[PDB]
Amino acid sequence: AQKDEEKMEIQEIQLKEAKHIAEDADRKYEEVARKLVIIESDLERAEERAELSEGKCAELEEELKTVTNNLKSLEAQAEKYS
Amino acid sequence: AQKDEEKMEIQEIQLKEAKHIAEDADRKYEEVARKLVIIESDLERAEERAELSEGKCAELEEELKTVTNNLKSLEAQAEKYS
Amino acid sequence: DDIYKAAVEQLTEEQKNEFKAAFDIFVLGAEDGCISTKELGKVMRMLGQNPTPEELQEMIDEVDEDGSGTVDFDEFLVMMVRCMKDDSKGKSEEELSDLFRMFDKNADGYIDLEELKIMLQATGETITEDDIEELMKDGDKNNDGRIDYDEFLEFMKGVE
Amino acid sequence: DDEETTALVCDNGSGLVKAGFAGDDAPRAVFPSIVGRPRHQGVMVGMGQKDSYVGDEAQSKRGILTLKYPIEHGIITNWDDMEKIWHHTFYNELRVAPEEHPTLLTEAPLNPKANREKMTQIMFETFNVPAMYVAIQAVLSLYASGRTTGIVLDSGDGVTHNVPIYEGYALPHAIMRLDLAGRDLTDYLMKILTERGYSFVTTAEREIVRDIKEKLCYVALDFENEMATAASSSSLEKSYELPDGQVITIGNERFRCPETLFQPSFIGMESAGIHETTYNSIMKCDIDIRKDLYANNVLSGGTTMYPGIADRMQKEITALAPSTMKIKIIAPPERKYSVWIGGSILASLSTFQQMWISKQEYDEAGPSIVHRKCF
Amino acid sequence: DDEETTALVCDNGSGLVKAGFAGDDAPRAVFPSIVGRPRHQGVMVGMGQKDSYVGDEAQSKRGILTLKYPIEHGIITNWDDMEKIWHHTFYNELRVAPEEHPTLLTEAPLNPKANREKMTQIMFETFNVPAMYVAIQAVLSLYASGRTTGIVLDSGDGVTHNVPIYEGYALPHAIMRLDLAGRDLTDYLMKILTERGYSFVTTAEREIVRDIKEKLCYVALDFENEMATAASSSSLEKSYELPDGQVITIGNERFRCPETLFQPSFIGMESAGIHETTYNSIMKCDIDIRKDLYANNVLSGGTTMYPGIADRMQKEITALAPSTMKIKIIAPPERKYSVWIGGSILASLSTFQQMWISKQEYDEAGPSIVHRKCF
Amino acid sequence: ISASRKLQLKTLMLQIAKQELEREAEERRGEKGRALSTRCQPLELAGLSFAELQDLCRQLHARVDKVDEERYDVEAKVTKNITEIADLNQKIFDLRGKFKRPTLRRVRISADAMMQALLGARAKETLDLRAHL
Amino acid sequence: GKRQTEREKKKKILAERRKVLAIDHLNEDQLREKAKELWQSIYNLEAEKFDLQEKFKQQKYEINVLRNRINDNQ
Ligand SMILES: Nc1ncnc2c1ncn2[C@@H]1O[C@H](COP(=O)(O)OP(=O)(O)O)[C@@H](O)[C@H]1O
Ligand SMILES: Nc1ncnc2c1ncn2[C@@H]1O[C@H](COP(=O)(O)OP(=O)(O)O)[C@@H](O)[C@H]1O
Ligand SMILES: [Mg+2]
Ligand SMILES: [Mg+2]
Repeated sequence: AQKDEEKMEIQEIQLKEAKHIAEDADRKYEEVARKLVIIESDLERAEERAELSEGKCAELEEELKTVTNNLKSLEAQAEKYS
Repeated sequence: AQKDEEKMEIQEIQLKEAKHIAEDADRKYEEVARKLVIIESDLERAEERAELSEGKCAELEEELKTVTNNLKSLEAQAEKYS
Repeated sequence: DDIYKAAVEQLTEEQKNEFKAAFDIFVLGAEDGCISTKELGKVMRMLGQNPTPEELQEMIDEVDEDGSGTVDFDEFLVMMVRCMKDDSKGKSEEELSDLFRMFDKNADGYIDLEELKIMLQATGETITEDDIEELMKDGDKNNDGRIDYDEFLEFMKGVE
Repeated sequence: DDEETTALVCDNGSGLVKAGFAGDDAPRAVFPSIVGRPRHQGVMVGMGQKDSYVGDEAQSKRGILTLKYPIEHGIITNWDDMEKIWHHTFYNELRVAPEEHPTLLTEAPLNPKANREKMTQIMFETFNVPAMYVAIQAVLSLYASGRTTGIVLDSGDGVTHNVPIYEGYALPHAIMRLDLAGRDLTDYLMKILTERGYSFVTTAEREIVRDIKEKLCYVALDFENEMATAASSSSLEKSYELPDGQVITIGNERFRCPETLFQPSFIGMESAGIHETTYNSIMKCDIDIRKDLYANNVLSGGTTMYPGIADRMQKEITALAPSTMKIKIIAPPERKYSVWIGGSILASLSTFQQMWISKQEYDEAGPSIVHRKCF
Repeated sequence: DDEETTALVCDNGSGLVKAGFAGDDAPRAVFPSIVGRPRHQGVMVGMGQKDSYVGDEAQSKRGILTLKYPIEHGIITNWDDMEKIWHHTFYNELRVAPEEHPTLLTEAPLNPKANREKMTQIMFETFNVPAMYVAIQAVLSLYASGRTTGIVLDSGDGVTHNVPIYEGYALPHAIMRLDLAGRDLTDYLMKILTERGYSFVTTAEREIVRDIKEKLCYVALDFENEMATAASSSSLEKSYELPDGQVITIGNERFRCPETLFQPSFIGMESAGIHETTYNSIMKCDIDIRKDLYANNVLSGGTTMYPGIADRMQKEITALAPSTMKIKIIAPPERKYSVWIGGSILASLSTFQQMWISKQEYDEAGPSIVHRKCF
Repeated sequence: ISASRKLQLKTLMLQIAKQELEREAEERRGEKGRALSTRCQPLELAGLSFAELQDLCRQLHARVDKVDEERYDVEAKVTKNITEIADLNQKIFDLRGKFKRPTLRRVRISADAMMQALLGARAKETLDLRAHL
Repeated sequence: GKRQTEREKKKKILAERRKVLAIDHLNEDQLREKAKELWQSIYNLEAEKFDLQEKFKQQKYEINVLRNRINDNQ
């Protein structure tokens, strides 16, 4: 019975240490979750703004093409009327 | 002595649960570490490429302005020709 | 501001019990006499409940601006306020709406950079590297030179 | 709390009953849904032996019981046992009489009508609730993610169903319900463990095989490479201690059990995996909302908790989908209770407060009221 | 601005509603005129789902709506929807109450009387404007060109009409109104796309086909040579990315869709193309103003924006017309908004300020006032 | 880049903005007092019979009724503005703010703080059942 | 919208506040007191209406910023 009491108290201090380790892990978990949420939100915004920029670039490119071609044709016609 | 032994068994199961907590915490934490790093790298790249597109779009704006002016000139020439 | 109101509201049934328990548990003395002026960190370690890190950082920094290194009973109440979630919780959104209206008293449809410039001129705060940098980051959130309402709306959100 | 009246958000499920009051973060009581009569004779007198242990009590005395689930595939096959489970849930795990609380059950899509009608008849006659409402298990999981669009794959333990939703308008013609789920994976794992010598037969040992599946199995990113690696090295063999000793070593059974999800030909099912029924469910939708569904694919349910599934599924869909669309798979850490969290949110809404099936309405139209406007 | 009172130059059109205050260069708000009720059931509660999305809002939620234009061919077939469109235009796109602003609607030539009378009755009773005036859509397009003579071909999206005008005196016996327009070209393009495998059926996918038509189609200078070239080489095949991927390649469908304008036999219409109804409209005029009409042919309306139409039409008319006359086709770059620019100019005139139909006049003679002196 | 300086500048800007808002509120109170002062009618009560008193009362009541009518019209206009603002707010909510429900709830009450009590009670029940024999 | 019902409601509310007095239901001093009471009520109403006008100005601010944001969406 004496030996068993010894083992009981040893396991008792071990259990307290275990609980503390558990709480520390819990706090770390909450922290990392917060960080991940923030960074993912930033990812959303970054992707969306990239898309906006790409679309606008496309539209401006097309308009440039059209107007340039019209100008070239009218230049040819100016020479013709000369 | 029997009561003490029962106490010991209880402590044993609790220690088991604590180690279980430790392992699951570590696993989830490593997972979130992986996700964090991947998200961060991709966010960096996306911001870079979006800014690149923005610069190209501004250049396109200037090009379009040049073309518009030249078309105005050619149109005036053609109408006077008429 | 809300800090004084929080210090006054420290006197309650729950936080008083927390303060009494902390005093009875890990405020006794009988140390080696090192003069542990940094016992606020010891209280944080013995708390068992870690609050938002902003509260702890502000408690460490903003108090004893004179460097006294000594804490009064009123400072005990302030620390216990920092323990629980006694924050104003980002003030009132009505305050943010009224601030945005006062900024748009000229009816510009958004907070122009002139508004922040004149407010900074009135307050006289030293123009550091973060000065103007923050204004350009928030106003040009789209990085296109246009300042939208949501930019400073969310910028002023989440703080008191 | 105090005055006022809170709603009971029960969620029958199939394998774990999750319940709790509306407005919280997690279910109050989660316990397996098994009812096991004793099977041996019993010689001690006055031991106080009951005739049926339900819930979590029968997971501790399972050595001398014959556990039998009352819900096979979403549908309920044994109404007396289900009534017993509900009675236990209300009175012993929550300790709130149902006479003073609205209830919000959940039901899989495309289930038989008679099941739903019997459920409402029981809730109104036996337990005598004030008002109950039945909701589809996928809309709640979409609530919990805080979205309003997206196609949700809710791979529970009974049945896997895939409900696409856009802007709050569900698409009833694009629901693809498949009956492969966690239970079939447990049976297949129990069947392939026999290739090493371990034989589990008793209905009690199915629980041990379920624990093995939960703790060890994972979904391989690429199946053939893993099959080749596990056949040469020995870096995968993880051991596990049975409830009595005699540790066992699981080799390439680790990623072969959950691979059945993506190749249902393993258990003889004809249909395509969960990686291709999602793409088919998307392609049945209109041509203009496919980008949003591609970008907001949501995972839920217990069985989607395998380590490494959110990458395998994304790789598969990216292989199937057009190269331009962005494929994103939302896998919140609170996957298991996603349906119940969504149920709590829905029950806590003010706009929803007039959709309950009030008892006087049931008295006027009978149990067939559930199919009517109050859905 | 300030005191004083500005006029609202609305322009109903058929396909795009263009509006804005009088005296500017471009319409303030341009948005499609479609009203689409949702068609699916809707399961999310409290999402704030409206019963009808109008204007540009229904071009973003078109995946779950059934868009339906309220104006078929110039005439208005669904008065409630048109009233809804007007209410949206006044209150949300311009944010000016109609109680303090005159309005200047536009109407195609040769339209039913009841349409015009109902339009004025609505504007005076529901919106309660101070004074409204209805003008023919071609005279405005002639205003915008700064001319005072010329024959204007206003090929809108609903109806193509060809009003000749000389020295400010319109010739009512020479108006040739033809009902082929942009909508029929969209339907014909949607019908010939099926020859490659692409099937668009839903009323939402008509918008996608319209976008294809706008961005890719062009009018061929010579039809047979283009048909021969597209059948040998592959220099014409331009690709286009659908709203979900799966790029498509348009071959000789590019110049076959807008060719219907010059050969209305493609869609089964009997009449002659827009190249020959202009010549017929000229030949009905007197013998002494034909040279001026030949020299001042004006193009307007959206559908005349196809790349290469101002040359095909000139070639065709030069083929038809006598060899001595000079054929000139005025095609301003601001073709689409030409009618609205002309409307702004007309509303900004001082001489026109006493032609409005004042409300007291309507109260004395009823809605039939519009056919009277105040035209 | 300087987090400490960023926080200091944000706090000083918030405080000075609050002071300016309070100054604006005081200005508004002064303007309201001026409006109340200038809205009074200069009236005389010397050498007027009770018939004139009743006539003045009826005239003042008519003016009060006109002011009330104008106030009700402005209240209706502001109510319409409030309705359209709420419409825009729900538009923003469905565009972006759909995540309000997983924010409006109660968490960390007993499940996150009282969890070992179940195991303790189970062990105590097992011990009591053992001691029953 | 539906100005007839709005007009009817406004007229009904005004008729509710039709504080018409009789001949021998008050005194001359009482009549002056009633006039001053109406004056004070009108002044409180004017303060409330000025606050309402400021709130409507802020509503206009919100309207323009919200329409700007919605246009910025596209
Ligand atoms: N951590 C886990 N890893 C792998 N599988 C799991 C895990 N947790 C639960 N499961 C599987 O999911 C099932 C529980 O699913 P659940 O979502 O409770 O079903 P229901 O929809 O009926 O509630 C269990 O039978 C188990 O097989
Ligand atoms: N850039 C373009 N190229 C070809 N077709 C166009 C273009 N823009 C518009 N259209 C066609 O013209 C129609 C719009 O015509 P519009 O002038 O707005 O009609 P309305 O007279 O009713 O205003 C659209 O339906 C489209 O089919
Ligand atoms: Mg489930
Ligand atoms: Mg037109």
